[PDB]
Amino acid sequence: NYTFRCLQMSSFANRSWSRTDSVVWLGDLQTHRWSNDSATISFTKPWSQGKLSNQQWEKLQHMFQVYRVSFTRDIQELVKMMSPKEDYPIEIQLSAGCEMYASESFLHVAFQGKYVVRFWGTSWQTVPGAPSWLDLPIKVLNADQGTSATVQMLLNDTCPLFVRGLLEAGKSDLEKQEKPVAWLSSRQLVCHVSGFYPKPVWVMWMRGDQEQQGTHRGDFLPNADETWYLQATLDVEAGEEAGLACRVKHSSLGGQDIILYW
Amino acid sequence: QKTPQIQVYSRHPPENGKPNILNCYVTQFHPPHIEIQMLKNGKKIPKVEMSDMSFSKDWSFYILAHTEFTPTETDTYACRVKHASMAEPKTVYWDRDM
Ligand SMILES: CCCCCCCC/C=C\CCCCCCCC(=O)OC[C@H](CO[C@H]1O[C@H](CO)[C@H](O)[C@H](O)[C@H]1O)OC(=O)CCCCCCCCCCCCCCC
Ligand SMILES: *[C@@H]1O[C@H](CO)[C@@H](O[C@@H]2O[C@H](CO)[C@@H](O)[C@H](O)[C@H]2NC(C)=O)[C@H](O)[C@H]1NC(C)=O
Ligand SMILES: *[C@@H]1O[C@H](CO)[C@@H](O)[C@H](O)[C@H]1NC(C)=O
Ligand SMILES: *[C@@H]1O[C@H](CO)[C@@H](O)[C@H](O)[C@H]1NC(C)=O
Repeated sequence: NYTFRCLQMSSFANRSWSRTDSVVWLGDLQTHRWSNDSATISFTKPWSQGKLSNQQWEKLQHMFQVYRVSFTRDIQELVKMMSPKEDYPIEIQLSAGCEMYASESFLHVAFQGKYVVRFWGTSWQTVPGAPSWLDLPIKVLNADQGTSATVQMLLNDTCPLFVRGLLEAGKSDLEKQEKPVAWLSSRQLVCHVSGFYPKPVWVMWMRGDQEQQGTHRGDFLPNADETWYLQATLDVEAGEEAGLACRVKHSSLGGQDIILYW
Repeated sequence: QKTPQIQVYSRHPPENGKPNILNCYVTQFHPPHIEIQMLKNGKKIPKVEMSDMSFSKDWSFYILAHTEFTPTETDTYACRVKHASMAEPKTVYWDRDM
């Protein structure tokens, strides 16, 4: 169930200083970046154009290029109209895309780090709890029929279509298996598991065949080579270390679990 | 404003004298402007590679810094972070196991 997420981060510092930077993710793999410094959307994979033609890619980029400009002008005009009520600095975040199963699309907008607005059905709406000054700019935005028709097209049609092209074209990278390497250290005993892909994994402290229940699994931390890192810790009496092992199961291993004895 | 969390860990099992990669993963901060340095014996490592800034489901930012490093019996490594949420730079040292 691959979630395709397009993430825009726009910071407005004052009058005439701002920037917008975007990244695009298909599941946990980055497929695009779009720097404020760049006129064009960058590929971060050989397959980042999916099944789109050079021409179709070009149009979709030009629309995003007009959008990035329109967005910036619009937000700056809105602050101007609001003054002094809404003041710089302003942080806007957009998270837009689709999740495949059939599919469902989303476009969520946060302001000052808080979710305020979504596109849903045929219109923009503020979300419950959002500041009331947003109601009138959303109403105005809603009167732009062309934009609503474009956004509906992108969310309902384009996204799922582009992503089925990515899944096909990215298949080799998406379905890649990388093997984890484990090591132990430490009282609290730490089992470090690095370099695995995909994300699902099982790491447990054992005494023979018995899973040690106090095993605290940590957060998944990414490595820079599109693999994962995880630790699992166990608090043990400084009389118990003997006989304990760390066991790792992972799809890449083929039933040959890593077992590391303390 | 949200305060950055910092985790420092290595790509491969650290073994003294063998080249490795040190990661500094900084998460849970807002706003997105931030300065991240990686330190060898408290001195700034110049070659530091950053991922693109991105953000999570709860909207808080994250970013990954990494650098080549060779652990030894005599070198400390750290990640130092400057962010509007904190009055002073926040430094976390590689605990030498991670
Ligand atoms: C798919 C491939 C991956 C590559 C993706 C990389 C980058 C993706 C980044 C973001 C995705 C965004 C999706 C939206 C797409 C829009 C489509 C489009 O073309 O519209 C063009 C339009 C072009 O709009 C322009 O031309 C129009 C002609 O039809 C009108 O004349 C408009 O007035 C004019 O602005 O862009 C806009 O409507 C401006 C954007 C404003 C929408 C943002 C709403 C945010 C809510 C604000 C709440 C924050 C608090 C306020 C602070 C004070
Ligand atoms: C895109 O999909 C959405 C469904 O998510 C459509 O929104 C519905 O449109 C009909 C007719 O306008 C309404 O009666 C429904 O109430 C809408 N659903 C919701 C949840 O608001 C939208 O029409 C689609 N647009 C296009 C162009 O295909
Ligand atoms: C506007 O923003 C940028 C970055 O915050 C800054 O360089 C510039 O000096 C600002 N203008 C001011 C502070 O008057
Ligand atoms: C972002 O790019 C726009 C468009 O070229 C430019 O006007 C603006 O100065 C940029 N912001 C920064 C901080 O570079």
